Amino acid sequence: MKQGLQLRLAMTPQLQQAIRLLQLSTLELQQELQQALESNPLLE
Amino acid sequence: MAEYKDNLLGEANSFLEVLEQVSHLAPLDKPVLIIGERGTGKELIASRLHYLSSRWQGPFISLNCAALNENLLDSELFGHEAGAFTGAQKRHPGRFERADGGTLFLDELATAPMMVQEKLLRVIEYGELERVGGSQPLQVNVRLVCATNADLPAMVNEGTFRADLLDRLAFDVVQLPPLRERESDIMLMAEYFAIQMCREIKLPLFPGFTERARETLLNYRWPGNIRELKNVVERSVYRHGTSDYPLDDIIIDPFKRRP
Amino acid sequence: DNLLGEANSFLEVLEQVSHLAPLDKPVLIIGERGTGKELIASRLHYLSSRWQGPFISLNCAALNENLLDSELFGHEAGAFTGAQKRHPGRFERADGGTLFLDELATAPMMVQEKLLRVIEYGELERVGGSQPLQVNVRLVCATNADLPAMVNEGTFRADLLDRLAFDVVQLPPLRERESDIMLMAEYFAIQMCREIKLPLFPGFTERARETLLNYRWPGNIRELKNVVERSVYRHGTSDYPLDDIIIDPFKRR
Amino acid sequence: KDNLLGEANSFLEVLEQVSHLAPLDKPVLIIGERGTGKELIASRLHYLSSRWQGPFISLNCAALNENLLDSELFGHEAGAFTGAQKRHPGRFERADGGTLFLDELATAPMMVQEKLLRVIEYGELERVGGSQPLQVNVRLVCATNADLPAMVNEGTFRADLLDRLAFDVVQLPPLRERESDIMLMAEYFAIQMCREIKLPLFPGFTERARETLLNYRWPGNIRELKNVVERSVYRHGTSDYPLDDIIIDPFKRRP
Amino acid sequence: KDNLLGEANSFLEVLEQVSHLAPLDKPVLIIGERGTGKELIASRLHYLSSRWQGPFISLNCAALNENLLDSELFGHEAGAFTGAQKRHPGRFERADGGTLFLDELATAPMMVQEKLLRVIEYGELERVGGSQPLQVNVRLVCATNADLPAMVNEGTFRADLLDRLAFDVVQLPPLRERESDIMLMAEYFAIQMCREIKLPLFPGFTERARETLLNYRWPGNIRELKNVVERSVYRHGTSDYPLDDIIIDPFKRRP
Amino acid sequence: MAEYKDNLLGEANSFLEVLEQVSHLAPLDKPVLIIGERGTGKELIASRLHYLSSRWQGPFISLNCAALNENLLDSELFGHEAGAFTGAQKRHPGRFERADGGTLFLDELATAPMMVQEKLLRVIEYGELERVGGSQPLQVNVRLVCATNADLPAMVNEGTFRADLLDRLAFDVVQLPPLRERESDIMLMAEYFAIQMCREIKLPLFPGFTERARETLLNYRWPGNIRELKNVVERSVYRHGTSDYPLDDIIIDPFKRRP
Amino acid sequence: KDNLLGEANSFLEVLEQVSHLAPLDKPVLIIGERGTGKELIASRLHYLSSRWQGPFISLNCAALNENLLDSELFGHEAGAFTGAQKRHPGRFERADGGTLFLDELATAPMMVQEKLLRVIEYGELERVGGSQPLQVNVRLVCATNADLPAMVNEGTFRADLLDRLAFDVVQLPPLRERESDIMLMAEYFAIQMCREIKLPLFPGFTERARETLLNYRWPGNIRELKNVVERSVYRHGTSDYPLDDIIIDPFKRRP
Repeated sequence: MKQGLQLRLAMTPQLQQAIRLLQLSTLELQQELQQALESNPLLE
Repeated sequence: MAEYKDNLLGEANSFLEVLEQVSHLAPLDKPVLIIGERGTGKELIASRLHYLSSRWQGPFISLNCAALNENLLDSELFGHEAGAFTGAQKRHPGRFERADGGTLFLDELATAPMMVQEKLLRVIEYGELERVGGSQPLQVNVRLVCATNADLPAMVNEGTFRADLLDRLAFDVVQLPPLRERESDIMLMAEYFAIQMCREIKLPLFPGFTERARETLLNYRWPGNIRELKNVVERSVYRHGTSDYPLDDIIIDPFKRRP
Repeated sequence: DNLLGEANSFLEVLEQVSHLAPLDKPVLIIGERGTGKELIASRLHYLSSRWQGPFISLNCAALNENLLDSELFGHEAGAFTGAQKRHPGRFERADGGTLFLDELATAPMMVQEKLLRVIEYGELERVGGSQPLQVNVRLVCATNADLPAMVNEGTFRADLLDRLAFDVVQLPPLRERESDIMLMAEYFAIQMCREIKLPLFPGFTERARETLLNYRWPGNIRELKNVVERSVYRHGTSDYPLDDIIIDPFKRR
Repeated sequence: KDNLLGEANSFLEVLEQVSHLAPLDKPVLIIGERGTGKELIASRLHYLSSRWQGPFISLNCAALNENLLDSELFGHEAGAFTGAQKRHPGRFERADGGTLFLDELATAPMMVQEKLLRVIEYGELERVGGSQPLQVNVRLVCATNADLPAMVNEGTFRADLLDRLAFDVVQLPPLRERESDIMLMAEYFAIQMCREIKLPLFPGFTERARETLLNYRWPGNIRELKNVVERSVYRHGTSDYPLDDIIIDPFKRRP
Repeated sequence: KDNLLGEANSFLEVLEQVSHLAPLDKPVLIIGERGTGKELIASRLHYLSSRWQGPFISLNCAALNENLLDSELFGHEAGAFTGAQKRHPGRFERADGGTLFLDELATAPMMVQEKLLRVIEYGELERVGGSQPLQVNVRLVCATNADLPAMVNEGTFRADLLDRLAFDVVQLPPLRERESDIMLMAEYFAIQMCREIKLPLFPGFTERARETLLNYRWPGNIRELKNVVERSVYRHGTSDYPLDDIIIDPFKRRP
Repeated sequence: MAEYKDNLLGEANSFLEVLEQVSHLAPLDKPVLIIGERGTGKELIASRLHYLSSRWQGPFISLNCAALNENLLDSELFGHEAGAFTGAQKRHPGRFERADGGTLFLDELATAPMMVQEKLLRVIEYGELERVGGSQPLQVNVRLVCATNADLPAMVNEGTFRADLLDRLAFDVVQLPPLRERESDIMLMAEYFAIQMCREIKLPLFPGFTERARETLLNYRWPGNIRELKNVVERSVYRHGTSDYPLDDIIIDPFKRRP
Repeated sequence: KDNLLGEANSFLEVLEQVSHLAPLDKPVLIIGERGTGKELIASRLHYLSSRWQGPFISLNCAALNENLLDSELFGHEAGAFTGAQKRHPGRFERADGGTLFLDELATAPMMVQEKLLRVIEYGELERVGGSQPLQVNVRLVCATNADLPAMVNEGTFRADLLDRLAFDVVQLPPLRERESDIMLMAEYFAIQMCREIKLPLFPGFTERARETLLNYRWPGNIRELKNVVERSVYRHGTSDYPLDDIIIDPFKRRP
């Protein structure tokens, strides 16, 4: 319209931890995945 | 199927024939243009078209060209997808984008935005609309309905309306009879309005229509086919009448100032 | 309830006020420049069956932000927390009562169609609030500064008001009578002796009082009150009768 | 590749010119009668253009807001204004290689004419406070009912706007100008419309009214003929109605 | 209170009217020349009113662009503002119980006039997200140089709005019309200029200078008085010799 | 060092001498003012100057007064550091702030905003720039270059151009020749354009310019110096031709509608 | 203090009056010829004023934007609107005691005139929704090429806008006017142009062309003379060129 404009969510916990593991390393992520799969009963 | 009309606001002289022709063209979804008194027999025309519209579940989209201002009208017309348009956020479904397959009930506001008229000529050019900053166009389908309140050819010759805008649309033009021209259902519509007013105001009985009141109503030009007549009926009802006086000195004209 | 100098024409005006206050039929009243026809609305509301109902009178001129739809239901869903404390719409706030409309002469075009639609069919939808509207509260319109000629001049819609207005209320100017304007001036003088704590007026001489009545009183009762206030301040005492009449504040010496 | 063109001598020559210029990404001009649908030929050429597999997004010049013209030709970088996020490519940047048919080009203002002259150059797109402009090559297309030389003589359009045009200004002959296969094309359009509106056909048919309307102005060179045909079909409301008492005069009041 | 110039009998009556307006908390209009300190006199009268120690609002009429009453006037102390939400004091809300002089109130917008009409009549301006419209205890004042009687007749403002906003409008006589404070204000200006510019003394208005001051039309009035102070400062020369020609024109080119 | 111009769209008669004088003034970094036909001989001259521009790595940031809207123009001109003017965020590098030490390439847009001209008067006053809401002004350096198309004195007398704008500017005048006047490299430029068209369009050979084509081009007014000839040549090439006719019935003027 | 002032009777009187009013911080108008370098003389006098060691920030009157009038004349409190942080004092508030040299005031708008009239008030820096205004005292100076009396007669200049300057208007003589140090200023300009053009000196020298150009209007009283001298020096292309065949005519097509 005019030279004017306007400005326009929130989450936490699980997705935060999921994103945190992404910040890790390659072999560290491999070890973390191996450890996580040790308890997972529906993972291959 | 068949959708019942909300009101029996029809004229015996030629409105029945007009309705018959409209039903003949009702199954067709082509560019349809109506004409009649602004706000009186034109809104009724749109409602009747919606009732006689083919199929169901069609979102009856109605808008006024005087509203939506000027700068923000384009965002609602073409749609809004890019950022900083309508507060950004999600792609704002524009007025044309909001109605997909529904009736686009036009209003004869005769908006001076002939630029908006040219843009709407593209809104119905091949059945598509592109949102603001839209990466790719979108072929949107929706029924088109128009009504008129003035002489479209006079506006085109005088330039008040774009000639190409008129040429593209209005596969047919339908003019509603003037209130001064029909003069058929005057008594019937008066009685129906009186009954409705009595029901709404819980009047114990319809006071009745006097011949002098009938003579004055016939003398009234009634510029508004469905509104000014309805206004006069509401004025007489609010003024009311005694049990003995069915309509003696019934106040048809409300605009008059008191003594 | 409210001091009033109802005349023959105002008798029919009060009859219409009763017929539209009690019966929830929509009303359209016309006042003068300084008529203050709002007092008649308050009297009718008390006379209406919704005297204990909500009494919200809106001056339809302070439209802020995008208003329009948001005025009838503040959505404000673009940003911020999302929960809106204030959100009582126009119909909701005065539901079960009277809906007085003021300063609608200089109303916008967008508001007009929505208001016309929101009365008959309602169905007001917005993010912050949504309701079918048409609260069946008696609809009241006044402060008609724009004449019906001005309304025909595109300032107002013809059909929408025509359907909406089942009745009208006329108000002759204070130049017509000037007696109730004298009675209203006496009432304002009592109110001044009360709040403004006026000890006693200077009094009035016949020539000055007639000249004040001879004045066209364009501002009606508002002009009368302002003129009385100007005379009292100019006299500033209750010593001698005010043998002169202040035509207008604008002057020099 | 769907317009009901008459394929007459003029129509075939125009189609050949469009196909020849379809591979060229240079800007082209469209003259003639608007409301008749020269834009359909433009869309056909854009599909037949070299950037056939390219995002083609036309635009109406009159559609852009005056104070939002900058946001129309570009995108807010969000490094300014109250608006946030943004960083959205403009319609041209949204296409960025397709065909942008300039609609309402004659409706472009002097400010719009100057903005087009600025866009006569290639790419160099700088957003709101942009660090560097971005160059994006896209094929250009324009249409205008009014005479660009007439506007330039009036000075309404900028000179560079006329200089922005590079390819031939394809001029559309009016309804009376060609009038070679308009009967056949209109009959095909009427048949298609009848099939769409569940109308089988017109048993009355006939072309005496059609032959007479061949000597008719038809200001809407193509759209007006179809609209009048649809109006006649609907008003007659019958199939066994020959081309008798049928004229192009929907606004006309009967006696 | 504050030192002020103008000691005429008409000036005494104007001061009497100012003090009377001080007793009346109702809104009033002070008519006179801008550039005379009318707002300062309004503030002094307010100090002489009941609110001897009260706030004062400059309340310039043409001081806001694209800002609402709930933006600065009523303010946005309450939350839930569009977009960003934060507290914002309102001058009308803050200056309640103080002084609210209107600066150049004749230079106000039509929408501004419409909002001011409701603010003056109802007395409950309210705020965006403000649950309580409340009341402002300040007394509305105004001091401008334009004539609303002409503006109102011109439709520049609403007649009923002005009538509600104006009750005891009084006009201060011009100093040029007065032509009496000229000697007093001239001596005061000479003393003030000698103090400020650290001059030895007031040179003295010679017979030519005194006649020039007396015969000067003084179009600026107190603005012309300030111009006279400036011109005397420019032509101060030596305090030893009287200013022979006090009156001079800066636009005039010497020799 | 020496950077060859991408194109040398100049006139043999005197644009060679004009280029020589430009090279003579090339070392200086003062206000360099070019002039000539708008859209034709103007930004080609700008590119030639940028090739002859002193030093290297200079941001030849080009701005057109038509763009930047109206309200947003000032913020992008002076830059913006404080919030609420550039939406806070980073200190917005303004259009002037974008090129530090670079050429300020001007276009003869003739900004109707005298406020824009007044801002530009302070732009080159002492070599300084302060951001919007900036607590401290910043002295900046940059080169200046412009091209012209209208009589700046005529507008200044008409008040269309501010006297102060021309007083601060217009240190030296460099007017490009009109097309109807040079008439020298017309054959050379025509041959270059024809060769370029044949190369780009993969034409087997240049059809050649007939004497009738050359005579028509000489008679052609050609309001645009360097582009109108280019556009006409493009239109003639688009019209195309067999190998038999070198330039018979060549459609140089595409504005002419067909029969 | 770097300007090569002509030191003419006009120039010397101007410098002397500037020094005399240099200690005074009151508003003043530097009248005469703009383009001729009022800004440089303004900087020299600011270095020569009472507060020589002060932050002086000048700007163009019409540099800013209309919607950002508040954001330019003040600082964004950031309490409202999408603006964040901010709380940055304006350039006038950035000087905070310095000289607010008014330049290009002739292009100021009516809103700009209202803002200047607000500035006529003593300080009073109130932001958007700010708590209370702040009174900040800074030196004021004005320069323009047009007659503010002419604008006020046209009504363009507000009465307060005319009264904004608190001193008599000091006019700058034109080149056709002063014409006194024309030889000296010409020699200094020729030396500077030769030094910039890497030319040690002009062996031709002489002032016959300079004398002929002395009998010229030279509307850009200093700007035009300097531009023309530089242009002639560049055009000669040889040092051994006397003041013959040299004139001021950049626009004219050379024969």
